[PDB]
Amino acid sequence: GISRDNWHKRRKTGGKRKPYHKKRKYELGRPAANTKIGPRRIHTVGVRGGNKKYRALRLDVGNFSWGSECCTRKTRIIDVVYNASNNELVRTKTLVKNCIVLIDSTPYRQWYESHYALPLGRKKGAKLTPEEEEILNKKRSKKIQKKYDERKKNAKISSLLEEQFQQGKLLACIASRPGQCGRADGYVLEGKELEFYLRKIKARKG
Amino acid sequence: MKLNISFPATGCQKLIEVDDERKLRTFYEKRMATEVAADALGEEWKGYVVRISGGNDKQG
Amino acid sequence: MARGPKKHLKRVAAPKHWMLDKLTSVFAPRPSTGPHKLRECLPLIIFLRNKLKYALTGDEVKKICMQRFIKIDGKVRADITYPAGFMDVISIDKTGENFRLIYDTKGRFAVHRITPEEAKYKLCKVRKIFVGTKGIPHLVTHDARTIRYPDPLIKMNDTIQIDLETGKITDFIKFDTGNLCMVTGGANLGRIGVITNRERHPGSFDVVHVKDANGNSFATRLSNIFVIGKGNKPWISLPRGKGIRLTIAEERDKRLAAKQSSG
RNA sequence: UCGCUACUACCGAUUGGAUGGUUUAGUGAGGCCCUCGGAUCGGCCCGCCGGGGUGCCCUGGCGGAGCGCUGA
RNA sequence: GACGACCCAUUCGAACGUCUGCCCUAUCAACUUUCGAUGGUAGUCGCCGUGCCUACCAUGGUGACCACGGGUGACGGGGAAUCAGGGUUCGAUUCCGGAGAGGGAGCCUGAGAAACGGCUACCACAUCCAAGGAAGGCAGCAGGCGCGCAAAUUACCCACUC
RNA sequence: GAAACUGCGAAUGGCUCAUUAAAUCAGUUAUGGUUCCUUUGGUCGCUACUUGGAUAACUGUGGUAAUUC
Ligand SMILES: [Mg+2]
Ligand SMILES: [Mg+2]
Ligand SMILES: [Mg+2]
Ligand SMILES: [Mg+2]
Ligand SMILES: [Mg+2]
Ligand SMILES: [Mg+2]
Ligand SMILES: [Mg+2]
Ligand SMILES: [Mg+2]
Ligand SMILES: [Mg+2]
Ligand SMILES: [Mg+2]
Ligand SMILES: [Mg+2]
Ligand SMILES: [Mg+2]
Ligand SMILES: [Mg+2]
Ligand SMILES: [Mg+2]
Ligand SMILES: [Mg+2]
Ligand SMILES: [Mg+2]
Ligand SMILES: [Mg+2]
Ligand SMILES: [Mg+2]
Ligand SMILES: [Mg+2]
Ligand SMILES: [Mg+2]
Ligand SMILES: [Mg+2]
Ligand SMILES: [Mg+2]
Ligand SMILES: [Mg+2]
Ligand SMILES: [Mg+2]
Ligand SMILES: [Mg+2]
Ligand SMILES: [Mg+2]
Ligand SMILES: [Mg+2]
Ligand SMILES: [Mg+2]
Ligand SMILES: [Mg+2]
Ligand SMILES: [Mg+2]
Ligand SMILES: [Mg+2]
Ligand SMILES: [Mg+2]
Ligand SMILES: [Mg+2]
Ligand SMILES: [Mg+2]
Ligand SMILES: [Mg+2]
Ligand SMILES: [Mg+2]
Ligand SMILES: [Mg+2]
Ligand SMILES: [Mg+2]
Ligand SMILES: [Mg+2]
Ligand SMILES: [Mg+2]
Ligand SMILES: [Mg+2]
Repeated sequence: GISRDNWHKRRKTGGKRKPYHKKRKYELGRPAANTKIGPRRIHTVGVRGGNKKYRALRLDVGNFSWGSECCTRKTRIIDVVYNASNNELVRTKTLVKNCIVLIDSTPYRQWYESHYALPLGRKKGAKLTPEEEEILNKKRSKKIQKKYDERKKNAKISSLLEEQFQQGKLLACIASRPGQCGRADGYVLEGKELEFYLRKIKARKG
Repeated sequence: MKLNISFPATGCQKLIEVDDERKLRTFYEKRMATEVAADALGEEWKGYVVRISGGNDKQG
Repeated sequence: MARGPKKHLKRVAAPKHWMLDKLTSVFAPRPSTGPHKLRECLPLIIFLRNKLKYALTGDEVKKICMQRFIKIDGKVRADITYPAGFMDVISIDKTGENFRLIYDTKGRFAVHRITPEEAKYKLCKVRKIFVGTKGIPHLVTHDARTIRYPDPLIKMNDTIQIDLETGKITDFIKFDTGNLCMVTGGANLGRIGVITNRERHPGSFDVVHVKDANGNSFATRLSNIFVIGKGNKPWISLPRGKGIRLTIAEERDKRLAAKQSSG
């Protein structure tokens, strides 16, 4: 079937080479996965030596990380925004390594408000009266100075990141190959990477 | 065509030959694993329910 | 043609230090996978039926081994193509005799009966020192043995004497200039001497010099040195000749002048 | 030079033939992958009986309903 | 004791790479390139490195020191015949390596196969049929037809080597 | 102890030289860029006095000109 052999190529001089043998099995095919977004399905391929290998199709949940905070959570993947290799991989919402994805951003908000005792980007406060000010402004006399005042000074999320938390989504990069592992892990963009990718996105579409 | 009747209660089988197509009209155009009333195959068969389980073509 | 691993060995392609004929047949024992490499081992059938003449065919050595008589390094081996190798100990207690496979002088194994008190330990060369989970130091010796928790001052190319019954490294000799050694590969396969030098070529094949007990010098690669003593004092018992390699002229003079024909 | 016999190679209408090797364009068996498909086969949940307990429950069996969920 | 088993090391390998080494031919002097040619970035796939393949860029790469094309009654080597010194010719063939099972192609199982003493199709042959259907691969050992100037028994045995 | 289920082997060996001209192959090195049944050595603790249904062989009825159907 499909083959990865070197012997169908021209040699460096531009000359043809003639084959000496039929196609082997250590030179195999196995067409692409083309992971979409949706309810999970994962098939399993038997490869050289045994060693099953998981090929994902329609993943919808990932394990992403925030490196400044060292805080990693399970999250939902919403959409793909950028793709350095092709552009038809954003029209079809296929999810490959080094893609740029939107995630749900909620568990990071939960951990942040719980760890710092301080809010994210919030517009108005009425929902904070029955609940959430319960977490953020917890009724305790011990700790609530000594601990959380050492949590403060450090709780200075940058302009772009705190602007992200308002619309309820983030920008993340996949750092794992879902076609080989069946997992869509990665890390949320920050700093100059975030600026570069935001400018690229703004420049491409529209 | 012939039939191979099997009673899974007492463990007894018997082959039967039936030529007149009228008796056979009960089974025509009916896939395997469907139960029918075999009381059309005779008068000893009155309150009988049979399940088709397979067979062989001409040429086997 | 060759879609998998092979399992036959032709008599003409077998190692030469087995000292086989060329008229018995097309085939050779083909030692089974073990702790010693294929070209550097000595199967059980060849050691028993060819060097010891205890057996006369392959059936006889099979039915000698199938009676739990032969012990290699303490344990009872039932296979007749087991790859016994350097510094091993054979034990046949039905007759009360123990041997030790060591190259004599001419690049082949000898028959080297030893005392039963000496057939308890064996010397092993260290090839690898790595750390496992939870920071446990491991060893790897020249015969695939793995030792956990060695004292953290034994390194590569050092020799360790181990008890055959329990593992449990007992003592060790250090690779240094001045230590007795036997060469276990190449052209000087069998000669014994002191180190006196170690040339170093970063990236490939650091060579080592040797000078035996008669002022003769010869070099080898570091991959073939085997420290067997502190210096001028072996830890295992040396065979007859003691790796001296007297030349063909001296060979002829000693074979003629002694008139070694019979008793 | 012309003439006789014999042998060899050449040009050539025949728009020759045989065997092939590439090859535009069109079709395309069969396997593999993906998205569907759903012939059939079971389990779960409710009465009567047999076995155990407190009119009901548990294994099982029977006829069945809802065939509702459900797995291959 | 037997068996089984995740992982690491060892053994037996397998695969992909480095440097150097080749018969005749110019009545073969320029070749290669969206039908990847040479390189760059991101990926797909693969046991893994890699234009292996895709997207976007750059315009490169080889050659008179013989590239590129053609021929070989060319499998390579260890080796064989001849030989003052140098050389010339041979190596289908018992050891090592490669390739194939009528010709191509595609797969299952498996640690390991693109396996043919396995399977599925097309082409070429060819067998039985109750004409609906079924079955095939001796470049294994014997044997047979054909081809030729040209090459053996349809024998006995696992006693030896494995 | 027949048969049958199960485990393993059938990728070795044997044969031939059609293809193949930096291809194979030979000496030399590299996997710090990979996989490896088996062998040898290390590793084995974060209704339980033992669970479920269901197929062979075997018994019995058959189909086809014909098969290791
Ligand atoms: Mg070929
Ligand atoms: Mg494995
Ligand atoms: Mg072979
Ligand atoms: Mg063997
Ligand atoms: Mg004439
Ligand atoms: Mg054509
Ligand atoms: Mg097509
Ligand atoms: Mg198709
Ligand atoms: Mg690239
Ligand atoms: Mg890459
Ligand atoms: Mg150019
Ligand atoms: Mg050329
Ligand atoms: Mg050519
Ligand atoms: Mg040829
Ligand atoms: Mg030649
Ligand atoms: Mg000469
Ligand atoms: Mg040859
Ligand atoms: Mg030929
Ligand atoms: Mg021959
Ligand atoms: Mg090779
Ligand atoms: Mg083949
Ligand atoms: Mg043929
Ligand atoms: Mg297996
Ligand atoms: Mg094939
Ligand atoms: Mg074969
Ligand atoms: Mg067959
Ligand atoms: Mg055959
Ligand atoms: Mg023949
Ligand atoms: Mg003739
Ligand atoms: Mg002749
Ligand atoms: Mg003849
Ligand atoms: Mg035999
Ligand atoms: Mg028995
Ligand atoms: Mg086995
Ligand atoms: Mg197998
Ligand atoms: Mg022959
Ligand atoms: Mg050529
Ligand atoms: Mg080369
Ligand atoms: Mg080589
Ligand atoms: Mg080489
Ligand atoms: Mg083990």
